[PDB]
Order: sequence, then C-alpha cells, then structure tokens
Amino acid sequence: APLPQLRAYTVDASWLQPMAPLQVADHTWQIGTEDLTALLVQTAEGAVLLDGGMPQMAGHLLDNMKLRGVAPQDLRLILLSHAHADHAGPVAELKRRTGAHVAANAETAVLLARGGSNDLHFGDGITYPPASADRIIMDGEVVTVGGIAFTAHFMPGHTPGSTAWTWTDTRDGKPVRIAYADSLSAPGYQLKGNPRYPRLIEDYKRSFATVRALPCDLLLTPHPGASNWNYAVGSKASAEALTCNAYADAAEKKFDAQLARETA
Amino acid sequence: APLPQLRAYTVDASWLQPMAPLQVADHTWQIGTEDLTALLVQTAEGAVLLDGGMPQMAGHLLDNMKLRGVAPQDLRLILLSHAHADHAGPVAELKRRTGAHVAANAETAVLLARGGSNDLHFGDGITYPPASADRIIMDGEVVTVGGIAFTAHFMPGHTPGSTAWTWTDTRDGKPVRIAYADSLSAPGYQLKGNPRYPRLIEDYKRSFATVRALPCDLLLTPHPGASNWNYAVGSKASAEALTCNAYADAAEKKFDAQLARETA
Amino acid sequence: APLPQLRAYTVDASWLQPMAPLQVADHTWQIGTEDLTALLVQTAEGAVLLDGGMPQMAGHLLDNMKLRGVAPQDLRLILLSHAHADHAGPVAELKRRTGAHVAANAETAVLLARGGSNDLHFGDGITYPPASADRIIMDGEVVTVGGIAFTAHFMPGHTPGSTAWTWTDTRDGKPVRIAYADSLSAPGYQLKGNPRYPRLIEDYKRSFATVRALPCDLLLTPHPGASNWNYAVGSKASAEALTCNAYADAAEKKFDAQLARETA
Amino acid sequence: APLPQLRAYTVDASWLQPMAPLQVADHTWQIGTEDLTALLVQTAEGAVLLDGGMPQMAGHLLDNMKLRGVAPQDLRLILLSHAHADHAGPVAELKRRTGAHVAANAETAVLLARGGSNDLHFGDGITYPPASADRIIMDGEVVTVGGIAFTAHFMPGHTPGSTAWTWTDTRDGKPVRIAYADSLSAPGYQLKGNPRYPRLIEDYKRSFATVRALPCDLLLTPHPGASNWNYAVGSKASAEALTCNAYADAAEKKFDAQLARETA
Ligand SMILES: [Zn+2]
Ligand SMILES: [Zn+2]
Ligand SMILES: [Zn+2]
Ligand SMILES: [Zn+2]
Ligand SMILES: [Zn+2]
Ligand SMILES: [Zn+2]
Ligand SMILES: [Zn+2]
Ligand SMILES: [Zn+2]
Repeated sequence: APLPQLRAYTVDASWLQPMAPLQVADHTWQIGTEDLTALLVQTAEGAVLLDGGMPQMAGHLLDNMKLRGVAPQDLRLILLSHAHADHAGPVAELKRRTGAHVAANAETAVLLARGGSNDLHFGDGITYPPASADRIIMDGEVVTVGGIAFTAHFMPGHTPGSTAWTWTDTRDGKPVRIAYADSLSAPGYQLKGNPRYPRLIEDYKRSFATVRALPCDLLLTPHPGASNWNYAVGSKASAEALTCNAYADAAEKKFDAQLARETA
Repeated sequence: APLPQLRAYTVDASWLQPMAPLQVADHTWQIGTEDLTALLVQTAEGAVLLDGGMPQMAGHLLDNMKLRGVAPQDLRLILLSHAHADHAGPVAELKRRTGAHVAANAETAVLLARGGSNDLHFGDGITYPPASADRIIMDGEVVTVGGIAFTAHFMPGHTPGSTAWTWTDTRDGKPVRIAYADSLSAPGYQLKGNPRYPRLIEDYKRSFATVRALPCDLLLTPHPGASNWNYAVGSKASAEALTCNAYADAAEKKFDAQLARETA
Repeated sequence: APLPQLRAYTVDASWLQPMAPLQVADHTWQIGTEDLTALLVQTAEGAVLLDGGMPQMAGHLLDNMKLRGVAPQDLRLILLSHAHADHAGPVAELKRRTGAHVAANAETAVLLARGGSNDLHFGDGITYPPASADRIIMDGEVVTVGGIAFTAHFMPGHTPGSTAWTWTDTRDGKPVRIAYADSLSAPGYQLKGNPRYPRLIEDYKRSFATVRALPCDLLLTPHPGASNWNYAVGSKASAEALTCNAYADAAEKKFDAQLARETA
Repeated sequence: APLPQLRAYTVDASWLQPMAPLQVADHTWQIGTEDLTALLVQTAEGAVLLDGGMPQMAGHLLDNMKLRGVAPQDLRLILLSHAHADHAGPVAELKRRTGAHVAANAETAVLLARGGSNDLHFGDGITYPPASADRIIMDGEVVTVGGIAFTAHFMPGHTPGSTAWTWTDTRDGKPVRIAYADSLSAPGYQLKGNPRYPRLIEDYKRSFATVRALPCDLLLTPHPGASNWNYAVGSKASAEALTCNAYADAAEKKFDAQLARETA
C-alpha cells in the first residue's frame, strides 16, 4: 500500500479556452480566456495587466499583448485580485519575460511568495510557481501608470489579501468608472470557528459593504460568471452584467445560507 | 481547442512505498521509503534529517521519528542533497511542524525558495511547496549538531547546489566514515552548449573527481539504486553497495557516453 | 560638496542599559534593558521571547536566558510587537544562534523581511539586519507553546503590522491575565492625507477601541514608560502601571491633539 | 555602563563626490562618483546599469541618467559586481523608482537579500537596504539587452558571488572589448583556516587566473584606483589604466604577501 500520488490542479475546459482581445473601454481590454478574466490597460507610458489566469496562460497573454501593439518590455506593472492559482498563475513567468513589476498588499505578497502553498483553506492543493511582489500597497493607496490612477480597495474574505481595483477610463471621450471586484465566494470554507482565519465572518461581512460603496459604472470580476459577464458573445458581453449592489447583495445571500447550513 | 491541463509529478510506486526505520550506523537511520533515501541522525542534543523525499512523505517521516523516540521539536536541522521535488519535497511542511532549521548553500537555497520552479532543465515541471534556508553554508564548512560534525562537499552537476555530506559515526564503538553523495546523473540534460548552464560539463567532470576523494567507509545516495543499496532486504542492504570510486567511475562512463551521443 | 554620510540610529543611553531578569509573573520575565521591554516566557516544552530590543541586545538577551536556565536551543518561538529597529533588532541574530522560529502577521513579516527599510514614515532611517517570519498569523489566531496559549490582537497604527499579545499566567497559582499592547504613538507621522497610509486615522481609532477591550489584569508595553512601568525599581515596577482603558484613552488624547495641530 | 551605540558605515569624502557622466565608449558611461564606479550602458531597447555605489547615490545616478536622455522607466536591468554596501547600495531604491530588474548569481542574490548583513568577514557592519534579484545567472551565461551581450565571469574571492562582466562596445565604429572585473582585495580577511569560508584561498587563486584570461581591451574596476583609473581628470582617465594581466598579477602579489604575514 504505497502513498498516494500527487494530484494536479485540473479546472474546467472553458477556463482555458483562449479568446481574442475583447474591448471593455477605450484603454481596457480582456486578453484572458472565456471564463478567466485577464485585463490589459494600455497607456502612453506603458501597459498594466490585472490578473493572469492559470499558470499555462502566459503564452496566450503575451500573444494578445502583441495583437494590441504591446511589447513584452512595455508591460510595466502587474496587479492581482487574489494570489490563487487560477488568477495569479503566470505571474512568475511574466516577470521573467516582460521586465514588469508586481504591486500587492502584504497578505497577497506572502501568499504569492509561497506559490499558494499552505493555503488557509486549500493547503498545498493549488501550488503554482512562486513570484515576488516588488511594491507593497495599502488600503486606498493610488497607483499611477501613464496618467491612469488605480485605486486599491481591500475586500478580505476569499483570501486575506483580496483587493478590488477601481480606475476611470473613457468610452469615446465619455468617462467610465470601472471597478474590478474580487471573488466574494467561500467554496468549502469553514466559516464559523476557523482557527486559521478566526475573523473570517467579520471580514466577509465588511467586504460586502465595501463592494457596494465602490465607484462603479461597469463591474468586472475575475470569474465573468460571478458578475453575469459573457466574454463569448463579444459585443453583448456587458449586456446582463450586474451592479456592485447586485453583486454584493447576491454574494451575501449565498454566504448567510452557507453559514446557516454550517451550523446544522 | 483549449489549453492543456496541468500535469502532476507522478513517480514510481516504489518511490512512495513506506518502510520501517532501517539502521545504517549507531546513530544513523533510514526513515524514508524503499527507493527514496531519508536519513535521520540521532544525537544527545537533537536530531538531524538529511533529505525528505516526495512532498507527501512528511507524515511518514514524522511517524518513523517517533518510533525512534524523536519528537517533532527534537528535529533541530534539515540538510539536503539537492532541492528537487523527490528529495526536498516535505521541507516546507516539516519546518511548520518540527521547529527545525534548514542549512544549504546559495544555489540550493535559491532553488528551494521558488519550489523547484524555473529549473534549468525541467522548468516548471516539478514544482513543490517552497521553503526557505535559515543558514547559508560554503564548500567545506563544518556543521556541528550534538557533537556530530557534518562536513559539506560541493559536487555541482545534477543541480548547481548539489552537496555531498560526510560525517563519522560508530558501529558498536568502532568508527565508520559515512558519505552521502548526491546524484551524478543528467537525465535528458543538454550537456554541451547549454545557455542556462554554460559550464555544466566542467562542473560534472570536477564533481566526479570530488566524489572519489570523499572520506568514505559506507556510501549512500538519495536514490539507493544509484549506490547498489537495497533498503528492502534490510540486514543485507549494504551488502552489494558500491564505493565512492566505483560510484564516480560508473557515473562518469554513463556521462561520457551520453555526451558522445548528444553530438551525434 | 560631497554627498552626506550615512547616519546611524542612535537612541537614549537608557534604552541600552542592561538589567537582571525581572519577574512579572510565575512564567513571565523581563530580560531586556531598562527602557526596552523584552519578555521571556518559560514553559515545560520550551521558551518564548516577545520582542528583542535594539540589534546590539542579542548578547544581553542570551545572557539573561542562561540565568533563567534557558539554553539557546530551548528558545522555540519569537513573537514581536512591531518590526522596528528598537524592538525587532536582534531577531536575525537570535535565529542564527537559538534555532528558534518567528511568528508574525503579513504586514510585520514584509517589514521584517526588508529590515525596516522603506518605512512608511521613516524610509531608510532605521535599517536593521533583516529576518524572515516562519509562520504567518491572523487576527485572533491562537499560538500554543508548552500549554501556554498566546492570542494575537491586531492593533494597526504605529505600523501596519502592530500586534498586541494576550496570555494567561499565574502568580503562585492565582491566574493573571497579561496583555502586551504595542505602541499607540505616531511620532512625526503625517496623519491626515498620507499617500503611503491612506487609512491611517481609521486604523488608529479602531486600535484605541481594540486596546480597551483586551482581557488584561497586568498591562505591559514595548516602552515601559508608555504604560507607567519602571523596570529600574524592581519590586515596585508594576506599582503605578496603567490599565488598558487608561493606556488607550491617554494615547487617544495625544492623537487627537496632534491631529488637530496638523491641520493648523 | 550601557551597551555601545550603533555605528554608521562612513567612507572617504571622495567616494561620495559627484561627477558628470564620463564617456568610456560609444555606449558606455560612468555616472557614479569620483572614487566609485557606476557604469551606464545605453542601448536602443533600454539602459543597463552596472553597480550603483553607496546607498545615498540613488539621486545622483538618476540625475546623470536624465542628462544622458535616460528616463527612469528606460532602465531595464541592473548588474552588480558584488553585493556590498559601497557597490550595491541604492539597488533597493532604484528598483522602486525605475521599474528595473536585477540579475545576479545565487551567492550575490542571497547576500543582496539580507542587505549585506551576516557578512562572512564584516558581519552586520555594512548593512544596506535589502533588494531582491529577479534573475539568477550562472558562470558564462550571456545576458542580452538591446543587442549588447553581457557575459558573466565568476571570480569568487572578495565575496562568494563576485562577478566580472565583459561586453563589446564601439569607439566610432571600431570595436572595443570592455571588461569590468571585481575587486581582488581581502582587507582584513582571515585567509588561511576560515570556518566561514573554508576554500577562500582556492577561490582567490582561481580568480587571479580567471581575470588574466578575460577578453579585455579596456579594464575598469568598482574602485577606479584598483585599475589605475582617474575619473577626475576626465579625458586622460584611461591613460595610465592597467591591463587584466597587470591587475591580476599585482593583486596576487599583495595576496601572497598578506597570506605570508598571516602565518607570522
Ligand atoms: Zn480563488
Ligand atoms: Zn478563482
Ligand atoms: Zn533530482
Ligand atoms: Zn531524484
Ligand atoms: Zn517604533
Ligand atoms: Zn519604539
Ligand atoms: Zn567590498
Ligand atoms: Zn568596495
């Protein structure tokens, strides 16, 4: 009776289905897969990438960047929602090939440093190549790249270092407030009485309130299904998209019902 | 046509076959699996562990330590051959559970820090939970734990931070010189003209000469088959074991023949 | 006109005045200097150190530990208030000499990793030898060492990773609730409108409320003068000591008055 | 009798005397101080910086880069001789302000990670703000930036991670082989029988032989006085400059004489 073999992190086939760069705003593009958000912001002084998806999406991200006229050396900064394998995967490879920097808070940095290992809920289940953060950011700190200001918003819950990013773009001159809120889900988490996360419920409840008060005209999420986005249809992607109020309120109803069954 | 899924590091069933602590010397024990060496040295001032095997062997290593009367808090130091997944796997977990420290050279430390990712030959193929080295050691530096002195010997080749450890034990009072030499194999390595390892042949040839001149009465290797060890038979394990001269000479003949076919 | 020379972090002569181990409880001792708190907790399964003082206090801390019958290998864990040079100094040296581990939250870990450099308020003014945290702890997480449970309490303000530690000891059988609250001061900090710490006032106000509700029968602080402690008199040290309510209320009055003059 | 205060790393006034960018080749410039070499290489695809000097030279380096038409975002890579305070000082600050990457071997990376603390010879005497290396390089590995190839040459001795960099430039079309060899000095080092560096003499002797065989038409050193450079005179700076043979032979004569007096 030998010890069990290692098990790879296998996901849905749609999480790895490549797609052409979809336009969200004048300067905002979606260059990830169909069911994994990877946003690219093009400025006059460089490019910014928000999340990267699965670790094997590094070649796909660089393919779409060159379709947008972005060279590897043009990627100046990498921002992350939370440091999980399905969002912060190719960060280690994109730093080696793009000369880019990574900005994240302390909790996302310590999780990114150990490649998602020793997860508070998953343990060593979703390990990815480790990367290092080059700039530590705080709650409400503004990050400016090429005239575009990215404001951070701490929304801890899914991970201790979950961060929502808000920035203002344009749609043919008309300004648009874009808010990239992180996942408000707890799949299989022990909510009440967790010794690894003693204040998990408090942070989740406080995150529901933070997501509602986000300056937002167009909401996106790391998983497009969480915000009723459909990257596949293309032009009608943001048709049935939800609001910040609708997103936080729907995520809170699932949270309380899950917390209610946990006590049972 | 989606992107390919992640692939787990699967090994032979014998690499994960647990075994009872096998006695090598008065203070030296083998607490790993049948085809993966994990040595335990028991002293009056603590315990020393040399290598740990596959990442899923952490529970097995702690099981055999308690069979030897070693508590988790008694493990003072962890030494490594080279920082690969099949030898330096459970190091991250054993540091969390044993309060132990890790001593390695700079090359093994930088490889252990990124969990084997960006391997010079394997890339991101054999990623394991990342660990940190607490003490940087140099070539020939002596590490003393409880009156037992561990002398390091740099033998670069398999990895840039490959290290052979030599220490003197006893066999009912009679002293025994034990040498734990690292792997001298290059499975699938590009030997000549490697841009990631330009001086690979020089380090390999210089390592063959370093292994021969090791003070050794009983030679062990991270893979027992490389030194003609058979942990399964038990008492007759060290019967057909090879010498340092035989180990280095046999490994050099395979190296030159492999290098000869590479040019073809 | 050459560039200015480097300037060392010079403190008061009383911060570096050694003293004999002062007894606080049955298992709690003060082994630092006269005006720098360094607490030692002796258990049946090891010793715990809370803070270490100035970087040059490493030899003094080890001197008092041996006076308490504590060997270097007996120090199992190191806990910190905040990762500044006058409190987390000798941590890098004590890890090399004691085989101990360091537990801290993510913010204290990222600050300890860069040796206090790039401080949000001091910059590169108070750089100390960098150390690494071996275990990341969360708000309210319990850390047990030898039957004594240390509960963490996040009180951000002085540093983003400021932590108050609470544990229950005895005084000849009678239990005593000890609370080691961090500094609630902001010397020279820009409170309102700080781009490096946008939510500084909110964290300070929320920390005043967290310090009041701490389970405490005897309050200590990293600076004994902040809690009206006098390590010099010895037996009458805790005579005029303040309560958690008195400490938080007095620190809040200085904070609001400082904030009021900042707007002027 | 209090403990001694911290002591800052004070150097000569000439090590911090700023100077205008001095031209060494068509693409190579000296932008450091009078007695501290800091080389800037300008390419069509970015800029490369070799060494940075004292930690307080970060503002001076950025001043000269803008005089050369180099923006902070144009600095793509930072290369180092060895990770000491007088050469790898402002690396931590230049990474925050230039978006640049650092490439170094494993030994220079582990020394740069702890800010020069726990030096094998100086201990915690010359601590500087810690930085992280983004790319690990090996002996003889080529680093290409904008058509200019930088070849590394390991010359261990002064530090375990001492590296000489060689690249070919032009002087009005005519090619020039530039070799930037590291310091071959051991000021106050214990050469024979050092437990922290057991193989120090072997590495020094092997480094003397490596410096002689360097492809070099114009030799520079981190200290211009070591290679008979005089950055002050300007045009006649490289007049009395030494060869690689002269540099290694003169450094070896001082080494053997120092080793001879050590035994006395
Ligand atoms: Zn997730
Ligand atoms: Zn996810
Ligand atoms: Zn291997
Ligand atoms: Zn192997
Ligand atoms: Zn302080
Ligand atoms: Zn202080
Ligand atoms: Zn030096
Ligand atoms: Zn120097």
